[PDB]
Amino acid sequence: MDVHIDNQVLSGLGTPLLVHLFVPDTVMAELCPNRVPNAWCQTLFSDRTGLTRVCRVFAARGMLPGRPSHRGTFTSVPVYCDEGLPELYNPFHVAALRFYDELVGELQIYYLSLFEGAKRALLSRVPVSFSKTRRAIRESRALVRGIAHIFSPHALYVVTYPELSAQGRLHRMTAVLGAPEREFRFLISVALRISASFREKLAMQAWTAQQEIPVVIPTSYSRIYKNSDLIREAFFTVQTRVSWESCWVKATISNAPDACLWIDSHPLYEEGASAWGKVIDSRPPGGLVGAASQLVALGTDGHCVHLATTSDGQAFLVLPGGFVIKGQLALTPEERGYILARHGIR
Amino acid sequence: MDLKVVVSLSSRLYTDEIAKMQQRIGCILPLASQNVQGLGLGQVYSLETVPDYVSMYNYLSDCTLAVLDEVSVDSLILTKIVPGQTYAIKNKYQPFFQWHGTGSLSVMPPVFGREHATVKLESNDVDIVFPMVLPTPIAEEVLQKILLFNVYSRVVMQAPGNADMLDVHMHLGSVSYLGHHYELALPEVPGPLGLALLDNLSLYFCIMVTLLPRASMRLVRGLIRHEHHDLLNLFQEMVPDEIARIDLDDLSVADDLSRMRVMMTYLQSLASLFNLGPRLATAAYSQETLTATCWLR
Amino acid sequence: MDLKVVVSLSSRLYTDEIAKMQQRIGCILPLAQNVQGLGLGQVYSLETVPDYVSMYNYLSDCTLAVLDEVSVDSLILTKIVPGQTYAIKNKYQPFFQWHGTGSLSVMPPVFGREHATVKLESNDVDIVFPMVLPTPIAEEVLQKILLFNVYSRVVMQAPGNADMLDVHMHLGSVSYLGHHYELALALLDNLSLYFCIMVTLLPRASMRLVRGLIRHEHHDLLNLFQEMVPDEIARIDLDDLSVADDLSRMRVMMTYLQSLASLFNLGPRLATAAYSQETLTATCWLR
Amino acid sequence: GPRFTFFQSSRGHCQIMNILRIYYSPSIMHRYAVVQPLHIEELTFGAVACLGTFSATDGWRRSAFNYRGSSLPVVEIDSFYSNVSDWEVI
Repeated sequence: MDVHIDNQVLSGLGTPLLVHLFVPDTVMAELCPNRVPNAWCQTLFSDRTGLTRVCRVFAARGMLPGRPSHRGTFTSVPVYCDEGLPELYNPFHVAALRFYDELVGELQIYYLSLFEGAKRALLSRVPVSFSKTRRAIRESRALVRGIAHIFSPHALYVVTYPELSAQGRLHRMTAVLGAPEREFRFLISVALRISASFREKLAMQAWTAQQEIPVVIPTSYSRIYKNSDLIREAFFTVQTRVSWESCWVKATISNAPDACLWIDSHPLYEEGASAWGKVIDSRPPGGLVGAASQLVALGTDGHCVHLATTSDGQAFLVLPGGFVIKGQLALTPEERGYILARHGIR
Repeated sequence: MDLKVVVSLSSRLYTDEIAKMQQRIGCILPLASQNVQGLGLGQVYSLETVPDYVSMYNYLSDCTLAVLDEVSVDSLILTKIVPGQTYAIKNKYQPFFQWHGTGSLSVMPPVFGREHATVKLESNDVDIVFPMVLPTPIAEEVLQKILLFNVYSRVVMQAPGNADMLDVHMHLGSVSYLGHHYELALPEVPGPLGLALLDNLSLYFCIMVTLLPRASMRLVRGLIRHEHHDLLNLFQEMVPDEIARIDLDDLSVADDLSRMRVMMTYLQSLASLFNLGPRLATAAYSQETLTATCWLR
Repeated sequence: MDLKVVVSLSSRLYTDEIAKMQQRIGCILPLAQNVQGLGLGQVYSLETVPDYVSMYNYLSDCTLAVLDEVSVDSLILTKIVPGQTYAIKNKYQPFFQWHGTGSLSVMPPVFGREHATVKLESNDVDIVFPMVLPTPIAEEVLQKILLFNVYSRVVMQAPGNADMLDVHMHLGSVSYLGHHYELALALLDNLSLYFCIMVTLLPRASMRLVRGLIRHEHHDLLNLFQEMVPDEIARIDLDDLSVADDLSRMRVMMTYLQSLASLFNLGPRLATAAYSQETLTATCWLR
Repeated sequence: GPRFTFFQSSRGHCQIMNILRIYYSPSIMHRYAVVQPLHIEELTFGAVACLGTFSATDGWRRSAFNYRGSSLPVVEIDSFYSNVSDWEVI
């Protein structure tokens, strides 16, 4: 319970009330491989979308709960959406975290899964952490309760405990949707406009390939890939469930820091949720010929479609087979600032 | 009192290296205690690890130093630094530092690039990098700048909106000098012992933050309320929340004595943590032959 | 080896110059020979203000010397090697103490400017000897003069907060090894200002450094025990400030903490072995 | 209650504080969890001076110190150069 009293006196500037929680290792293992993170709070609104300041959450892992039943990581969620009096709760209201060590993996949590279980679980001197002395005397089992998670179907333990007035006001609060409805529709909107840009670039040209990346191709390429076999190019737009892991936003976050290339690569047909948001590097002493080795290793991928984004506002789609279709990236810069505030600072 | 300490090699120092070794005569070299490896700084600063400037600073501060005086083939001689003796040192270092005021000279690892103070030894499988010699205040601001970068690279990387990583690389930037600005080498990861040094420094910082003298808060609040001093220019006529909220209480004579007493002992401990590496007090530096006569301070 | 240094005086001297070198033969002075720049006589010139940090960094810049003899024109004096031990007396205008103190200090005289400055009307060299005093005496008088000038400038800003009687009851009376001494009274003003900006920059710098080093060791005994102690009122207001102003604050903070750490270290650190009361002398070596 | 201990090391004169801080680290908070100071004192955990230097040529040779009751192991150090420094807080 070390992180509980570690960000309860630090996050009190940006947030009135702080919640203490657990994440099991089993539920967040598909967020990040090999438990590489060791956070950033950004609660987005359901009907009142906007943008909010980012709050920092101190989390430390590898340390168990008081229960021996499950052993997982520690976390905390700030609650600061409730304007003025926090007696109102916003229902169907997400809270999004950016847990990280070196930014990797994302977590989304409803306020309703949080708050329903929070009521369910119930000549100087040196300065003393009065919260630390008050935390130490509870030390019991029923402070922690297991609550199912609506995003990912697992039990997420919250630890609340009759500590002080700050949690004391918390369980007395009650009040009388569309928060994940927007982010899917937004990403599919920009994916539809990108596929329309590729449609008009294939239309103003002949229906042909320019083949930016060289790779050798067999004679049976029109057989083993059928005539107008755009099955992957059909279903590409359904396969992009994520955006903030995608390389599509990696160009927009890298405009201010200069310009490299980013790759969203997907399986020809359901071979696995492959890869999102990687780098093609010209900075290190691998150099431009080292980046060209990566790009020909990209074009030689015979079982994956590829999408390329540049940081300067251009988008490409590399077919398996070295073929490519040029395209444009440009969008209304309100959504640029929207994504830039969704990730971090403007 | 012996000084003439030879270091026996095991292979032929070829004439491509004899020229640049005779070019580096009168410089300073750290000792191990000889064997061909461990006599220099390449034993702790290799190409395989990050240049951390703390573990090599630990090797400079733990073991003693030596002047290079003669380089023969197949063997070279070294002259130690025992105290009470006046050693004459020439400024044979590629980032030049003019010793006008002739302050206390100070050893440093080559934080201004490995390439200027290295020597390529192809006789034996060893490379020797020379320590950097420069006066004390430039050395201390190099220490504070390299620890500030070693603590701030991680926290600029830790932000999700890292629109400015290059802000610190020019803000820290060069070293602060009037006649010329000299850029240095900046490592991304501070490494183990650099983080141990920042850990001990954080220990000391959070212990002394438990006792703040409240009396100077009233004086800086008054100087804000009075004319803006040029030393106050970092505040630009602003009272932050912390200094506004540590001054709700009164000012007495009781707390101040014990506060300033433990501040005396903890600032003497911090000077002992900043008396770091062997230093050389300098008297009668003759500029016309570029020799700074020094005894081991 | 003759460690003696010869200095030729410019003109001819007279009687109380001999009396005041007989007073000041035992006490010592720094170095740069040239009869103008012998010691602190280029800082105590009144056309500039006698400052403490310039004089202290000069005193740490130059070496030290024992005056030994003054004839009609010569100034026979020896300097300080770290090697061998020389003999030292008090011969000081505060006559404080030597009770076996194994650590010494050499500071410029904050008790009196004219108390250690000796003046000649024929020779304008206005030479002056910095006060040698033991280390607990040194730290006690530097605290009791720094907090005194802090309180003086605070009363000058607003007199309603601080008084003078309750601070003269305590901050004017150093007491060490049974002996109870008394002392009361620009240079301490600016020295206090450096401390004043260092102790007001220490909060933001301290929370920034403990927020950088707070979760390095992901479960440490020592790191958590240094995190449990400090102020809950302190660790809130950091993320509001821009980058460059923050790093300029930390840079000026680090420069003046290194300066004030080396300044709170007692500069020329002498060390005594055996003190004779009846001759008022002790043997000393440089440390 | 306090204790004296004597430390021999051929390492740096200025890099002796860090290693001994690391050495006393497993004891300090482990016995400092139970105590908390007041009227502020008790923050200084020990202090260390350098007695001086003996040569790296001669090592320290263990011997036996015996009173008339019994004996005790003792360490002999030859060729010392006692240069006593100041106490430095850990």
